[PDB]
Amino acid sequence: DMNVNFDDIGGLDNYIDQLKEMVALPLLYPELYQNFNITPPRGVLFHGPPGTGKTLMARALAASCSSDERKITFFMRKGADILSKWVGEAERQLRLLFEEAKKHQPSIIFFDEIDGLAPVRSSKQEQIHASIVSTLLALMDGMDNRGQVIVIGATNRPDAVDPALRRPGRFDREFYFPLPDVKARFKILQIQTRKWSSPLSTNFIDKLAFLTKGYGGADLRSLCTEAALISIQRSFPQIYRSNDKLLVDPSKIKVKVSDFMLALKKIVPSSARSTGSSPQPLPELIKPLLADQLNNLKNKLDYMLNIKDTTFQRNTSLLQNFIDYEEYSTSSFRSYEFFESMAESQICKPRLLINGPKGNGQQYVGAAILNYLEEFNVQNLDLASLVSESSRTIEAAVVQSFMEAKKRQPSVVFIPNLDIWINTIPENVILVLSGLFRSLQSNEKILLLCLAENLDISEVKNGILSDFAFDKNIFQLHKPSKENITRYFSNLIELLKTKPSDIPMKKRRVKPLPELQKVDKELILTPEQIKKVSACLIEHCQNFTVSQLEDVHSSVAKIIWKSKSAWDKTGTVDEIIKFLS
Amino acid sequence: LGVDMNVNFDDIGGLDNYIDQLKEMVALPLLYPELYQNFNITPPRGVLFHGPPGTGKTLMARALAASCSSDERKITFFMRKGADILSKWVGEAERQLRLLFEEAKKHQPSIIFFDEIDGLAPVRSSKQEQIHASIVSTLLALMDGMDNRGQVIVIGATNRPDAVDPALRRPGRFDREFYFPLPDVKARFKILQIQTRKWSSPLSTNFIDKLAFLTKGYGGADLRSLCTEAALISIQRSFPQIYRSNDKLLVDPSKIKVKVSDFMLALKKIVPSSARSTGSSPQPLPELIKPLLADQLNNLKNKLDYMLNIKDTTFQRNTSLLQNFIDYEEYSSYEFFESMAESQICKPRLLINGPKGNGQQYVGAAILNYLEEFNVQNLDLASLVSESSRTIEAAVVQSFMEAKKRQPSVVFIPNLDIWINTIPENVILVLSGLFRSLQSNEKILLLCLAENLDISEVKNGILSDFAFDKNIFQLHKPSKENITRYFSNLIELLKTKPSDIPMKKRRVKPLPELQKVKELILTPEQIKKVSACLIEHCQNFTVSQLEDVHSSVAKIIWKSKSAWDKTGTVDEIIKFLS
Amino acid sequence: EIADLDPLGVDMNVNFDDIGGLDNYIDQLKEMVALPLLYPELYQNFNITPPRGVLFHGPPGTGKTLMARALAASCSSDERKITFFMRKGADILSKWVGEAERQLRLLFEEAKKHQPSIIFFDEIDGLAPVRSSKQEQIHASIVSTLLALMDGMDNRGQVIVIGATNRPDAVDPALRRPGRFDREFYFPLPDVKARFKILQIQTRKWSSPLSTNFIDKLAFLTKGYGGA
Amino acid sequence: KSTGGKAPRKQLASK
Ligand SMILES: Nc1ncnc2c1ncn2[C@@H]1O[C@H](COP(=O)(O)OP(=O)(O)OP(O)(O)=S)[C@@H](O)[C@H]1O
Ligand SMILES: Nc1ncnc2c1ncn2[C@@H]1O[C@H](COP(=O)(O)OP(=O)(O)OP(O)(O)=S)[C@@H](O)[C@H]1O
Ligand SMILES: Nc1ncnc2c1ncn2[C@@H]1O[C@H](COP(=O)(O)OP(=O)(O)O)[C@@H](O)[C@H]1O
Ligand SMILES: [Mg+2]
Ligand SMILES: [Mg+2]
Repeated sequence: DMNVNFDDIGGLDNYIDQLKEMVALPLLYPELYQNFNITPPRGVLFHGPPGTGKTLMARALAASCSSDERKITFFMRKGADILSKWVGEAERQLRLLFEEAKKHQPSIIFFDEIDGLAPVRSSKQEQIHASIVSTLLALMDGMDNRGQVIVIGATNRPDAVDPALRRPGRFDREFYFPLPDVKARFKILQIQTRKWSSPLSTNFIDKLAFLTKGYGGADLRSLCTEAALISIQRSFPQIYRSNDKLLVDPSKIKVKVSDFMLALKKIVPSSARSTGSSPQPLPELIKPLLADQLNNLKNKLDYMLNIKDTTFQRNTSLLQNFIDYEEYSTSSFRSYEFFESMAESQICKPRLLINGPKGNGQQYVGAAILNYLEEFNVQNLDLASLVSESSRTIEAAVVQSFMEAKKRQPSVVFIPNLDIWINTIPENVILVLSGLFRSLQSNEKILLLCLAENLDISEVKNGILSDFAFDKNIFQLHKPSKENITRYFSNLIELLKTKPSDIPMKKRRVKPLPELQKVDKELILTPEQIKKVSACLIEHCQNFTVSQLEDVHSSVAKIIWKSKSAWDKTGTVDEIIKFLS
Repeated sequence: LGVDMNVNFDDIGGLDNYIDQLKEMVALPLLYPELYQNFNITPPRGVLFHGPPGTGKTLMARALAASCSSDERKITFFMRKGADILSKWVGEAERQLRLLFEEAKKHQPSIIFFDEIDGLAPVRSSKQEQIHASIVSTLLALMDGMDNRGQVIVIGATNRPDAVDPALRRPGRFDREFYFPLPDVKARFKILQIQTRKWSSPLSTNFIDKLAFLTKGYGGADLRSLCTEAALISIQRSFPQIYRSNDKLLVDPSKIKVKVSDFMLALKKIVPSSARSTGSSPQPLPELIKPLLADQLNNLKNKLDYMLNIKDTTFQRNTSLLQNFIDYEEYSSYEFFESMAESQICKPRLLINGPKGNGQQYVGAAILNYLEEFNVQNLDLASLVSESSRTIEAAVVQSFMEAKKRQPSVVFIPNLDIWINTIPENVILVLSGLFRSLQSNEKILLLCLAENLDISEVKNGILSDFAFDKNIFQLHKPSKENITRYFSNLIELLKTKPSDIPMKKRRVKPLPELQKVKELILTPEQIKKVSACLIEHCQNFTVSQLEDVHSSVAKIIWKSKSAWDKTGTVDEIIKFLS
Repeated sequence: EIADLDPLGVDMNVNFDDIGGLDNYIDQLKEMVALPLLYPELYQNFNITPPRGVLFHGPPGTGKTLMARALAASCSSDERKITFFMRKGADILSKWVGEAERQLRLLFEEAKKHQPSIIFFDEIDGLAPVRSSKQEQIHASIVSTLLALMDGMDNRGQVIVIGATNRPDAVDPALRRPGRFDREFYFPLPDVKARFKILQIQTRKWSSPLSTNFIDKLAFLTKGYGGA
Repeated sequence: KSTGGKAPRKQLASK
């Protein structure tokens, strides 16, 4: 309970506007919204997983009640503090709360934890809750058509509220409150970080966004809390063993990145579900190896899926369009059908087969492409998510995946490891999917994206993937070139010429602690050795794919890190030149 | 006689990070609230202890309850369970919860400990009575309306985390979740050393090293029971006249010393809680075959050291972060050293391949015992076709799914030659494609053991799609030094007189009735006549044939153990090995 | 008294004058509920009993629930209401064996008690699936209780039973019988004329409603749409 | 799953 409003709720801006236009603006401007006879809802249910922001949205709506009286009166009740030991005061108090809601006309009643007030009536149910449901239903049916009282109710278990209140004329419009996605977690982490004395760069907030698949806003708040506490611990470890208050300056405590990496393992994943593929941009180490090929792929996907001018039609919220952009100004039906049928005619049948050698970074390229298509809907058809056995056969699971891709356009149907998918998934399932793609209009944005290792091009011209349109849409991943391999190993050689007075490590605390108040050497490494080891690294990894380049990199990084503390890196260069033989 | 109530924090072994975190959250918000205001954060007021039975949860709550009642400022401990909350009247359970929280706010520096909290606060269900969902709702409300200064701490131990309601386990209500694991070898050493601390004749350090090496799978309760039954076996053999006497005979307690044989006898008569209904933990190399394999196994422990960075990273095992911050200074935007440190792990695979036999069950158990921090995932058919109707693929994919979320992990396939014939083609394709969907820096060891596998069809073949390229071990047969050191414990059994055996010797001299209140005939040319042909018989033998020969000769030597003339034992051995 | 026994409180702002494109089923529904209440002298002359059961089946958002609610608010007048019970096959306690039979018997007791009644089952194949199916969770005793509790031949009274479903295949073929569900009505995705009629219904209470030509264009551009 | 319940809360209600 604080003075909390919006601009604190990240990743749910669209829902607030949808709720404001559904709830707040029809209650506020009936001169506008009664012109079209659209009735405001009697009951609106916020449901979702725990920690997803559902009490925040009602608290922010009640700070939107922080306005002048007789407008948007807000009542804040729970699934408790209504129910009592007596037999009447619960139902009498509910009738009275609704009568005071009618008394101030435009009014909202919010029931946080509505499963506490309205559980399922059965024969293990109490009488007093069953009568609370029996009066709340009759009060909701008593509320008039000219809707001026709106009852919002929140639950984290929606099929544990009583079924009666979900019937028409009751709590019938729902808002699902999911766990946040990556940009939503980025905004939430920014929101938690905002008012710190020493700031946090936006790249680290993006990395912490990509590390927390499964984290609600409560989880990200407590992750920041434990990061602050780990930083206070490492900055002043003497305030912990004191039993008396020490004079500590709170300005020298800065929450670093190592504190966040310790708070990541100090925080329980809370149904993270880190399974299968994750859309994630190409990692910084292999980014020299697959940057230009991924750029060619991104340009080919822009031409194919028309992403250069839509980016979901320059819309993710319609409200920001209607204030910044001036519109173009019934003879407009023929014009709008013409320019819409020409805008949808850009998309024919999207199909991309990304072929490559064995172990040429396809698991990185596919994840970076699915990070590039964030505004799409990904339906992964890999083997581990089809044989996950949800009490259905895999034909049914393929068919339902295609249905969900077809419902939520623009979407991708992402098949990684295509040459393994061909031999593993049965032939009639591949023919079912081929029929599902033949029964598709040529104006539907369902990209069929397939990544293969060493797939024989005969199988897509006259084999089982021939009835998939992979005619001119084969991208070949090349093995990376000499410039890419050179820039790949330049970071390794930069790690080599790095002095042991610059490599962070943990030696013993040989100095005493400050015991607070109670209230000049060169790395011996010649440039000819650097040039020779660069030439040997380039000459060894000739026509290497990305995986066998990563192997050479891992081995040489092991060698370099073994002689980490040496000041004369000659037995390092001798080990490295000897290894590449 | 009974269990303690003044246990201090030094009687708890193996959980030092959690002791430091509990001390932090009971002391630091009381003294320095400005640090919780400088950063805009609220100190955590809720902990959930969870772990296997007998691992330290009620012990740490007891130690904290004793620490609450010693110092110059007094923290009030409030102990509850489901019995003294649940009432048979309408609205009386929730009233008792509210009286607890109000009384703890009144005595404001306060701990509230709910033990077996899944029984007090189960997952809310409409197929249960309304009192349990009502108690969960009242608890959620009372936790959401606490003091908001770190004054009332709420600690709960559930033994099973899944049973508790997910609304209570979200940050805001129970912020921290302390996982009390089964102790590893340093923790088991420290626990056993705590148990054998007030003993008059002490235990050594090398023996507790051996004793913590052999007790994998034990909780702290199982190790305390190991010292208890070891001590009672010592009392039993030191003074067995106690057990047939209905009145108190005088004994001398200083004449009782717990022997190594008594501990080794107590190890046989004790099943830990983790194995009391299940299969026991993977054991190390058994003591007889350590000559035949250990040096070869040591080569494996080097090859698995330069491919996983074992000893370099795991030097801090559930240790206190606070003592690491006190003991080691930081150097103090430049986290590409994280990227090169992650770059040392490329995709770690190991195929330990050898002849038919050759102790590969022992080697696999030894390696899985050596990697106790890793999460092993067993893809042998004893577990894949175990829970039936589930399907091998839903088991194999699930097994890979727990191998890529709880990293470091080991995907363990023993009998790989049998596995790639008795496992459906799709599982290998689903597993091979699941492995090549991983990033290269991701610590999932693919450990595979095979007897007489075709190395030409692992470059090609079904295992072509795994990177068994230059990380393929070779378990060659034991060598003559190792076979000779192996059989040189069998010659020691030949050199025992029948008066040297600790076997069942009769009592002629009866019980001391307490105060109430020759030469072995073994020629040294026979003692190498045995050994030269014993080594000559075991030519290019594997580990299994060697221990079969050892078993036969040990039967022959053991049946003539009552005799001092061992010539008729020698010629039977020479006749057998021929 | 403690069960799901509440009447769904209907609004009189839903009638057949707000339904588009389904006039045959409305005319067949007048002789089922409204005319036996209004003209009981004529049904007694042939000693006939009207069909007490009908299965609404069709794709989602085509107006099966709307047809039932308008049926309730059609002959609820002349101080003679139609008590509307609406249940669903997606309830958590619907597959609760032991409890679900008690709830169904109590629902049919309370529907017999408020004599002109309508029971509407929103997803009847969730409640009465095919007993010869291949999922393990199937309660045959629930379906036999639903079979014997509804009876258009045994004179319970003026209780109309309505079931709604997407396709009548998934419903038990024991429930598609002259005693239980006499009639089945297919509620289709509306065609161009019925989409014009629905879009004329959805805009007739505006300030400046759409023109006829504008509505015709909207009906054409909404191919594949239901009324919802 | 079908199991039954406690005879309902007495509601003493005198104090
Ligand atoms: N989108 C968000 N942005 C910022 N903070 C968030 C967000 N979502 C959650 N939080 C934080 O998480 C806390 C808990 O959020 P709540 O809204 O109380 O969760 P909840 O939906 O009520 O979950 P239950 O069902 O009550 S357990 C809030 O007080 C915020 O501090
Ligand atoms: N880490 C430990 N260090 C020392 N003694 C331990 C340790 N863990 C357990 N013990 C001993 O085992 C006894 C029982 O352990 P408890 O902690 O009471 O069991 P528990 O952890 O509460 O688990 P459950 O779920 O109640 S069976 C303690 O009283 C100690 O004597
Ligand atoms: N055929 C129709 N004619 C008029 N309105 C319709 C029609 N179909 C749907 N609607 C509108 O859509 C709303 C919801 O449709 P609904 O009856 O719930 O579909 P279903 O019965 O398939 O669940 C109705 O309240 C009604 O206003
Ligand atoms: Mg809430
Ligand atoms: Mg306990």
